[PDB]
Amino acid sequence: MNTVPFTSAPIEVTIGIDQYSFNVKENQPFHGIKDIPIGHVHVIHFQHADNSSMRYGYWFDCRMGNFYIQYDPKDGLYKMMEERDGAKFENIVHNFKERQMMVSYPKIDEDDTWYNLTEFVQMDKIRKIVRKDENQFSYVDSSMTTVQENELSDPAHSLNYTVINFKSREAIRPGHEMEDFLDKSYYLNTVMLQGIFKNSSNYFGELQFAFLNAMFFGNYGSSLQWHAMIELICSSATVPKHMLDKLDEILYYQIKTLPEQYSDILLNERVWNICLYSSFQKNSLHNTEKIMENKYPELL
Amino acid sequence: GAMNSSNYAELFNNDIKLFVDDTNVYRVTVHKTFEGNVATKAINGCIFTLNPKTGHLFLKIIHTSVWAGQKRLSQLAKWKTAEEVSALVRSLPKEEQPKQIIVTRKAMLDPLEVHMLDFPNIAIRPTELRLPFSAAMSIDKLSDVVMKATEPQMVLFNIYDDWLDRISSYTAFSRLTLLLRALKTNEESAKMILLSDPTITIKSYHLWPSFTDEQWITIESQMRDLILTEYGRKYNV
Ligand SMILES: O=C(Cn1cccn1)Nc1ccc(Cl)c(Cl)c1
Repeated sequence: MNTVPFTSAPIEVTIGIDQYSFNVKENQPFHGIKDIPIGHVHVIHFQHADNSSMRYGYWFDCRMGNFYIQYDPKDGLYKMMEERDGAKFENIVHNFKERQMMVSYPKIDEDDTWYNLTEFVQMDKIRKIVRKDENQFSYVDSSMTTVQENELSDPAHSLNYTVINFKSREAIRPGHEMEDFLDKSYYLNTVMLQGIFKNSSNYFGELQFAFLNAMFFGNYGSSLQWHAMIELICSSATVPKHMLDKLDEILYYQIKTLPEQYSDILLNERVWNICLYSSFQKNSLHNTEKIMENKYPELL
Repeated sequence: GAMNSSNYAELFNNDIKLFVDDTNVYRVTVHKTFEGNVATKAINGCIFTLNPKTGHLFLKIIHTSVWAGQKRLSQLAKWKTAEEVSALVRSLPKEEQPKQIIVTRKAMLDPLEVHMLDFPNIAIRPTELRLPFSAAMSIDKLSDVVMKATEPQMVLFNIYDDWLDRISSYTAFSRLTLLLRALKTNEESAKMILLSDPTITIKSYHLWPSFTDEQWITIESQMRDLILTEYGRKYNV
């Protein structure tokens, strides 16, 4: 079990750690989060009490180094940094754990939610979507746009998700125009899976990371990306059976975890009705259709 | 974007454009089978592609053989249309290719857009106008060449005959759409209006009668009377 210590909490802020969150008051004696499960990526995020504008946060994996948070009063945000002196880190963390100044990552033992939301998400791949190579962690916020969004404006601060466009030369073989637009199997299997992602585990990882950025930061382009990657599978007549079963499980936990009050903005009516009721895979997502109909029947 | 009453004169500027109408591509007769079930029999069709500025009509005839062994023919008809429009543009020299293609039905937008991905600078637009191009098969010489075809075939016409020698393209298009609107609302009356007498003949190289200016005014008035009438007959007013 690992720890993200905090130099201090100088501004009132709601801190999130994965799907958990807690309020910290202005200059409260808060010095970080302990008992973080090793083996998963994590995200630590922030919403200032004063400015609900700009949720932001940091994807990280505690196996890749000792990370702490320090408020920067110039830039005005809580910043993730790496302590490279490992003894200074153990000493500082032990000092605070003894003074009981840390919140414990509150995982219930029965609870596999975070695992199920991040099964295929890997840090190395997150770092390629969020390009900032001097750091082992990755910053994301509400306002960041995607590579595809910048094509339709600062390239350093973008989300480089894989570009998916159903009306593109990449998606449509000359002479198979009708075939490939109504059945996207060519584009999913040859172009994306075989060509770009190499395997379905990388495809799923990008889709899970897209969803998590949409949910935690209200990042619009991430939501677009999530929906697109679902639609591409649902609109392929030919999808490996293991991918369909795995997708059903993925979506199921995403829909389970989504805040009930955010469904109106995070869920695309058209994509979901199409996927569940019209597409080739309308009968292949039993768990996802069942929770969608029982929780968000309004959308359908 | 879409084309409507407000941007109507754009049709007659100097940017090459084509209307495409697919309403006569997939045509059937519905009949009873010996077992008392219903079956369709396809008949020849056509794509109505029209330059509204010059009157050039590229009438791509759709032979029934193209439906043989195919499923979901109404969907396929839309993609066949787009495939034939795309082949048409590629056959034209660059300076003759349209800068816009306007589709008369919105269901053609995706099939055409996908078939024209090679032409990013050709704008595919819908329209809000209720244009009467479906009535093109009420034009005898067009009906005739579609029904007589024994293979796929493209035939080129000028649907304005020689009108542009005397009137503008805006007026020629107004005449054309009044005539077609009439033919669609009451084909028999419309056809009676045009040719019951023979001292105003259709030249061998034309589609419509050789009316004088003064006869076109009378004709045009008779078609409006017809259209307003059928519209009362239809709503009783
Ligand atoms: O890094 C600093 C300040 N600093 C060290 C060297 C130069 N400046 N403080 C610090 C270090 C590590 C951790 Cl884990 C925490 Cl919570 C606080």
